[PDB]
Amino acid sequence: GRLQSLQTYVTQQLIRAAEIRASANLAATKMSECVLGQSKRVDFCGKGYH
Amino acid sequence: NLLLQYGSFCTQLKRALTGIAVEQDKNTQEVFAQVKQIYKTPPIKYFGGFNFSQILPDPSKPSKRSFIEDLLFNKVTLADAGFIKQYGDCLGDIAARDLICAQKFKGLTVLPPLLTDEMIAQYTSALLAGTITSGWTFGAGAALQIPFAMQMAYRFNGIGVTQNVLYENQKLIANQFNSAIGKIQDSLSSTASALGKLQ
Amino acid sequence: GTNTSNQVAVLYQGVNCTEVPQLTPTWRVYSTGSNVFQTRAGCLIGAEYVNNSYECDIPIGAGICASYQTQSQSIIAYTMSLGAENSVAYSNNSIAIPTNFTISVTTEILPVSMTKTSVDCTMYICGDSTECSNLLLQYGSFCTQLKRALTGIAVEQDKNTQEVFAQVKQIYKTPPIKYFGGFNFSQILPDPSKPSKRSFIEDLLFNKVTLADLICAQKFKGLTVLPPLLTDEMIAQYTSALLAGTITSGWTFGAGAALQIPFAMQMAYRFNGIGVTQNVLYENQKLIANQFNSAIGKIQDSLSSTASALGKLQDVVNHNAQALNTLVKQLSSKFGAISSVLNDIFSRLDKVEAEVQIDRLITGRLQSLQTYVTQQLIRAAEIRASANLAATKMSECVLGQSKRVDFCGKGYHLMSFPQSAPHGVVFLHVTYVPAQEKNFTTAPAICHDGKAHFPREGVFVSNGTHWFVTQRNFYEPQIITTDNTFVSGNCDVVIGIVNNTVYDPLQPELDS
Amino acid sequence: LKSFTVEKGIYQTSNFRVQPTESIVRFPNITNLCPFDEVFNATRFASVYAWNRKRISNCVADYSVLYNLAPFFTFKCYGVSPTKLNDLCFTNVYADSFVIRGDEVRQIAPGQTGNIADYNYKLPDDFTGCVIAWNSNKLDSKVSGNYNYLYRLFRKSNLKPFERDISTEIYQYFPLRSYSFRPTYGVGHQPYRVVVLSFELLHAPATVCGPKKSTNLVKNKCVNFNFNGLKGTGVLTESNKKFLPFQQFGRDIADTTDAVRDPQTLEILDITPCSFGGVSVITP
Ligand SMILES: *[C@@H]1O[C@H](CO)[C@@H](O[C@@H]2O[C@H](CO)[C@@H](O[C@@H]3O[C@H](CO[C@H]4O[C@H](CO)[C@@H](O)[C@H](O)[C@@H]4O)[C@@H](O)[C@H](O[C@H]4O[C@H](CO)[C@@H](O)[C@H](O)[C@@H]4O)[C@@H]3O)[C@H](O)[C@H]2NC(C)=O)[C@H](O)[C@H]1NC(C)=O
Ligand SMILES: *[C@@H]1O[C@H](CO)[C@@H](O[C@@H]2O[C@H](CO)[C@@H](O[C@@H]3O[C@H](CO[C@H]4O[C@H](CO)[C@@H](O)[C@H](O)[C@@H]4O)[C@@H](O)[C@H](O[C@H]4O[C@H](CO)[C@@H](O)[C@H](O)[C@@H]4O)[C@@H]3O)[C@H](O)[C@H]2NC(C)=O)[C@H](O)[C@H]1NC(C)=O
Ligand SMILES: *[C@@H]1O[C@H](CO)[C@@H](O[C@@H]2O[C@H](CO)[C@@H](O[C@@H]3O[C@H](CO[C@H]4O[C@H](CO)[C@@H](O)[C@H](O)[C@@H]4O)[C@@H](O)[C@H](O[C@H]4O[C@H](CO)[C@@H](O)[C@H](O)[C@@H]4O)[C@@H]3O)[C@H](O)[C@H]2NC(C)=O)[C@H](O)[C@H]1NC(C)=O
Ligand SMILES: *[C@@H]1O[C@H](CO)[C@@H](O[C@@H]2O[C@H](CO)[C@@H](O[C@@H]3O[C@H](CO[C@H]4O[C@H](CO)[C@@H](O)[C@H](O)[C@@H]4O)[C@@H](O)[C@H](O[C@H]4O[C@H](CO)[C@@H](O)[C@H](O)[C@@H]4O)[C@@H]3O)[C@H](O)[C@H]2NC(C)=O)[C@H](O)[C@H]1NC(C)=O
Ligand SMILES: *[C@@H]1O[C@H](CO)[C@@H](O[C@@H]2O[C@H](CO)[C@@H](O[C@@H]3O[C@H](CO)[C@@H](O)[C@H](O)[C@@H]3O)[C@H](O)[C@H]2NC(C)=O)[C@H](O)[C@H]1NC(C)=O
Ligand SMILES: *[C@@H]1O[C@H](CO)[C@@H](O[C@@H]2O[C@H](CO)[C@@H](O[C@@H]3O[C@H](CO)[C@@H](O)[C@H](O)[C@@H]3O)[C@H](O)[C@H]2NC(C)=O)[C@H](O)[C@H]1NC(C)=O
Ligand SMILES: *[C@@H]1O[C@H](CO)[C@@H](O[C@@H]2O[C@H](CO)[C@@H](O[C@@H]3O[C@H](CO)[C@@H](O)[C@H](O)[C@@H]3O)[C@H](O)[C@H]2NC(C)=O)[C@H](O)[C@H]1NC(C)=O
Ligand SMILES: *[C@@H]1O[C@H](CO)[C@@H](O[C@@H]2O[C@H](CO)[C@@H](O)[C@H](O)[C@H]2NC(C)=O)[C@H](O)[C@H]1NC(C)=O
Ligand SMILES: *[C@@H]1O[C@H](CO)[C@@H](O[C@@H]2O[C@H](CO)[C@@H](O)[C@H](O)[C@H]2NC(C)=O)[C@H](O)[C@H]1NC(C)=O
Ligand SMILES: *[C@@H]1O[C@H](CO)[C@@H](O[C@@H]2O[C@H](CO)[C@@H](O)[C@H](O)[C@H]2NC(C)=O)[C@H](O)[C@H]1NC(C)=O
Ligand SMILES: *[C@@H]1O[C@H](CO)[C@@H](O)[C@H](O)[C@H]1NC(C)=O
Ligand SMILES: *[C@@H]1O[C@H](CO)[C@@H](O)[C@H](O)[C@H]1NC(C)=O
Ligand SMILES: *[C@@H]1O[C@H](CO)[C@@H](O)[C@H](O)[C@H]1NC(C)=O
Ligand SMILES: *[C@@H]1O[C@H](CO)[C@@H](O)[C@H](O)[C@H]1NC(C)=O
Repeated sequence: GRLQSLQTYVTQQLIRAAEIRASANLAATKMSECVLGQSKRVDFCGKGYH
Repeated sequence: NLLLQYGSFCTQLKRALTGIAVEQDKNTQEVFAQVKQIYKTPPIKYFGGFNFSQILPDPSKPSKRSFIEDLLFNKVTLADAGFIKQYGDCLGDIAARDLICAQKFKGLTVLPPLLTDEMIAQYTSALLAGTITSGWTFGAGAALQIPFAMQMAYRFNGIGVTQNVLYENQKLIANQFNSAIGKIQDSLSSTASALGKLQ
Repeated sequence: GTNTSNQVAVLYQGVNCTEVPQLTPTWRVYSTGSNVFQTRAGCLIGAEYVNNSYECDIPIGAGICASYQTQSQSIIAYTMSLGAENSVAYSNNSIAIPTNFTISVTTEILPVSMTKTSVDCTMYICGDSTECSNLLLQYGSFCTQLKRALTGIAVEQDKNTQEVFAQVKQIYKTPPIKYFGGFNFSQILPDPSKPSKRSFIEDLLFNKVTLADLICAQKFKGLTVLPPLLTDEMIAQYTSALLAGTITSGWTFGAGAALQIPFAMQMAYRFNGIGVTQNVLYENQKLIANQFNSAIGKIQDSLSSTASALGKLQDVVNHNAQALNTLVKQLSSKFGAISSVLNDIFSRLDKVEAEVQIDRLITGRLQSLQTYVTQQLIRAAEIRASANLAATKMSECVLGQSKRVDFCGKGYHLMSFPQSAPHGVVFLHVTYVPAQEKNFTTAPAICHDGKAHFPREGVFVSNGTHWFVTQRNFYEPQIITTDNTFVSGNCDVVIGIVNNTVYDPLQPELDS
Repeated sequence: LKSFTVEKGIYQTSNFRVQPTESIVRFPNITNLCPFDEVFNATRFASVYAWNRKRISNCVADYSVLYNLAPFFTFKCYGVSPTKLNDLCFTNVYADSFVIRGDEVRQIAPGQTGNIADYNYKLPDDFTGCVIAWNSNKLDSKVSGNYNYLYRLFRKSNLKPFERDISTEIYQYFPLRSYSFRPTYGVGHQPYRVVVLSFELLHAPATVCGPKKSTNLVKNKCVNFNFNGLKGTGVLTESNKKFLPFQQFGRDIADTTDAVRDPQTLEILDITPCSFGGVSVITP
């Protein structure tokens, strides 16, 4: 029972880690394309002309 | 002795948690460590009328964070998580019952991050200084210095507005930017529920 | 590494240094040492803390790293260094313009697909046993959904490879004359000498991955590896078609039919796409070709020397084997039964009480198989998320020219070339980097006759006496005339305006 | 698919395995019989001190002779079910034959505490073996008590299991007592002949096998095999593995026997499981 209880926590941590990694990749892309240069993608960095 | 017969479950759970713990530091290094050199602003803080005193670092603070970064750190009630609480009076019965001491007794610990906040603040300071004093030139090669009004006129020229508009309305543009920065400061000070995505 | 030395530091995590020194570990020499140091992570014993700035070698935590240095070789601990300190010389009327450039070809490695596996439930769980196979029917339909999940992953891997590589409709090929404007492409074009028509760099990338007796041992356990749908020759043909289309037609083979164009004119239009005028290439074509050939040779030397850059693919080889070797090694576990061999339980116990022992083994092996399937599903999701990015980079950088900052190499993007690799793709990104800076005095506009003159494109600069207008990304001074400037308003509004004479080209034509 | 209509595609349906043809029984060819008749039919049993530790090896053990005897009280076995004892083979079988009053027969067990159970000899917790009892009032019980047998009542230290520590000194009262076996006593005060059989299930070349008959050897074919109780199905080929002379079995990564030594000839056989795989149906 306790081993199953630990495995469920490890699996949920893996899923949340994948979601956090997707958000971190998006944050890295937003830092590269908007802080380090001007962006022409519509509504990628703020509403309006960036 | 009975758990030794169940096999290699503990090794693969420790391997998965070690992979997650390495991946978090890789995420932080991927996001913030994009600059090569730690740029710093010149001691004179005139940038064509634009006011960056609320996002540039404050030397009076011991953590060397800006005003808006101080508000962002105050709005999130981050737990100590036990890497701060390494003291041995967690073992002794003091104060009240604590969840961190209980889960430390249960075998569930929390490792500290590799990059402290005093280094993340230095990365954001370097990125702000490079963006202010060089524009987009520090992303490709060396940091080419440029006046900030000419940089902002080139930012207008990038979006299909001719650059005479800025040189005729620079004072109004700077006042609108300062008013918007003050509005962000008031919005972050008044409302504490804006950072729920981190919470 | 044990290849280098045998000295060891010990980090006691979350322990104050006045409380660490009975003990469960038998060894105690690294608990009462003379190099006790206190960090936020714990107590570090065995490494001397030196207060110098170095980059992180072995990460400890809280800004503290460790390394092995001749401080006489010993393990040292330090605070990690963020980078070199710089200060941009900002001023009200000072600009820095590059007078020279360089062409840099970098390497980006992306995983695309992983190993497709199939698991037989009955041979893995029971193994040549009849009564266990009869007892396994009471557990429902777990084997069907495990097989369905593995079949979905196996289809998804071929979908990933088809999505990444098969973005071209016709297999293009280069003409036998190989003069592409002075650029040397012999190290990425296919070689007919090899039986599998791959390039030099593709052969080096295939040799630098140790892609796989272990396979015969895990074959007997019901664990098989399915072959991929597209062989490596077909992937090499796709990369050859993409390379030939990009070389002989530019971006025009992505929007429709391929339109031929000389490589010098195409690469001049690549310069024109990033804000540099096309006469720069037509004046420095020999230098640009020499720099491109030198960068290709540097990539060849780097790939022949060091193989540690391909680890993003090597983990795809590793995690698909280390997860299998665990699954075999969990057949030795007893899970509270009397033996890990079912035939001994059958031949030593009667049917009343043997099934109680066999049920624990069945439940443990079923739990292990479900754990393997769950980790395979998570890893397949990660591999698909990488393959979508690889397909996007192939569509937007090989088949075009991207304006996104740092998407395809550091610098202003010019070209990209795809290469196959074991379970992945390798992009050679050809980018433009400004090289030789120079200081100049600038101004926003110029008063000619009481009216402001703004440049159309370029920067007003001064060399001390005269005023010129240049490009932003390359130093090319020119006489400020009415052709390259436009008039807007008077001189009383612009802050920082200066006085200079704006030339009129029409006036010498009236003097004829 | 649980459907009456199959669409176009390739579907994985089942798995094929090569079924075995012949069944092979293989055993060593010893013909000697056990000294069991020298144990249960002993004219006078020993006490707990002499303990009658008897080694049994190189025998063809027939436990059904104990099944053909009606006078048996208990046949209680740990690790191995008693009905399958003819289908196994054992390395060395140790018999302990003794006489104890019926109240303390239940005391002698692994993990059970008592006077005789602790002060004379324990049974270890990993005891794979059997205990057999019989109420023998005809020979052990004598008129006006049987004072030959002598047993402990007090001992300073709990003994390690299977020990022969014998001491007759007066402890800190004489700690030895004669039970005075009489035929007119109650059921709990009757003598019992108890024989404990302990077998070692090891990887050593075993000698005490069952009454099974060995068959011929079939090589390079999918056959069912039985090597000294080790049952399986596979192909037995000639192996070039250099077995050391003390070694008998060879094992894989997953603790499965993949190389065996024959108990009649001294050759080494490599066991490979029969050919198998999946079956896919390609249909429109
Ligand atoms: C760019 O923007 C910044 C920020 O707006 C301008 O800098 C000045 O910033 C301060 C606040 O940071 C403005 O307010 C003044 O604060 C003084 C200091 O007290 C505060 O700060 C300390 C920490 O330094 C806190 O601990 C403390 O609790 C306070 O929060 C006050 O003494 C001032 O009061 C004076 O003015 C008010 C005006 O109503 C009078 O009523 C008072 O009697 C008193 O005379 C004041 O509140 C300050 O206004 C900002 N300066 C200016 C000129 O606006 C930069 O100037 C700006 N730069 C540019 C180029 O635009
Ligand atoms: C495009 O839109 C903008 C608004 O975003 C117009 O700009 C001006 O905007 C401000 C509001 O932000 C208007 O009023 C301001 O009032 C402040 C207080 O002044 C009082 O007294 C004056 C004189 O009696 C009154 O007119 C005023 O209503 C107040 O009662 C002043 O401090 C303001 O000055 C600020 O703006 C000017 C630019 O206008 C800057 O140069 C200054 O540095 C300072 O930041 C201002 O007076 C104001 O009415 C708006 N301007 C006009 C002309 O109406 C733009 O004008 C508008 N553009 C066009 C083409 O419509
Ligand atoms: C912008 O930046 C680029 C590089 O980033 C510069 O290109 C280099 O320019 C220098 C100077 O003009 C070149 O150096 C000289 O090369 C001569 C021959 O060049 C050929 O051979 C080299 C290999 O040696 C090839 O790589 C090259 O492509 C040519 O085919 C040599 O004869 C020179 O030697 C002389 O100087 C040395 C000291 O340096 C003495 O020891 C010798 O005795 C001799 O007197 C010299 O080495 C260099 O080759 C160029 N590189 C490339 C790749 O072409 C641009 O000049 C620069 N532009 C501006 C405007 O600054
Ligand atoms: C780039 O070029 C521009 C224009 O060429 C320079 O800007 C100014 O240019 C004017 C002349 O071109 C300089 O001269 C001054 O003109 C002022 C404006 O004249 C009006 O007002 C007078 C009455 O004062 C009327 O008679 C006339 O018709 C106009 O309506 C005058 O006010 C100045 O008078 C000076 O002398 C009197 C005494 O007679 C003093 O009392 C005054 O205080 C003043 O000193 C003068 O004639 C003017 O100097 C220029 N401006 C500046 C700031 O220098 C730019 O200067 C030039 N750029 C650079 C970098 O030099
Ligand atoms: C473009 O011009 C700027 C402005 O001068 C240059 O920045 C600064 O250049 C000086 C000259 O060597 C650097 O040295 C410093 O000199 C001062 C005054 O002599 C001295 O007090 C200092 O101790 C130091 O030695 C200085 O580091 C440099 N940067 C700053 C922030 O001041 C710049 O180098 C020029 N760029 C090119 C490409 O010429
Ligand atoms: C484009 O680059 C390739 C290599 O990256 C050039 O191929 C090389 O050409 C040289 C001379 O034509 C060949 O000759 C010699 O080989 C010996 C070894 O056999 C070596 O020691 C010499 O230094 C010399 O390189 C060389 O074998 C050949 N290399 C390969 C791999 O084929 C090619 O010439 C370049 N194209 C142009 C147009 O410059
Ligand atoms: C101790 O002595 C007794 C008495 O002799 C043994 O019991 C007898 O053992 C034989 C085995 O040789 C049993 O088998 C056969 O039974 C059939 C049918 O009864 C008979 O026709 C055969 O001639 C043969 O006797 C026999 O059933 C069994 N019991 C009796 C009452 O004769 C015993 O095996 C000896 N050993 C031990 C360890 O107890
Ligand atoms: C963890 O270790 C530190 C360092 O030895 C302890 O800090 C000392 O605490 C004592 C009593 O609290 C003070 O008298 C010393 O001056 C402290 N030293 C320093 C350098 O600050 C700390 O108390 C330890 N933690 C616990 C729970 O005992
Ligand atoms: C350990 O690192 C060395 C390089 O530092 C590797 O190469 C050896 O280098 C030594 C030093 O000259 C030579 O004497 C040897 O002949 C080299 N080869 C070998 C096989 O030792 C070495 O391969 C590395 N070893 C491991 C196990 O990684
Ligand atoms: C009975 O077993 C013995 C040995 O346990 C056999 O005797 C010899 O066994 C060795 C073992 O490799 C063989 O090489 C010899 O050829 C055997 N000798 C003879 C004369 O065959 C003996 O053969 C076995 N008897 C039966 C009937 O199986
Ligand atoms: C010009 O530069 C000086 C010093 O760098 C600064 O104090 C001033 O604010 C700047 N702007 C103007 C308009 O003088
Ligand atoms: C750095 O370390 C040396 C020796 O460990 C010491 O003498 C010196 O005071 C230290 N300096 C600082 C700033 O900590
Ligand atoms: C500036 O350039 C002009 C035109 O090339 C030249 O005549 C003048 O001498 C230059 N001035 C300096 C200080 O180099
Ligand atoms: C056996 O062990 C006991 C205690 O473990 C010890 O006192 C005794 O001397 C040993 N030897 C004999 C012969 O009993």
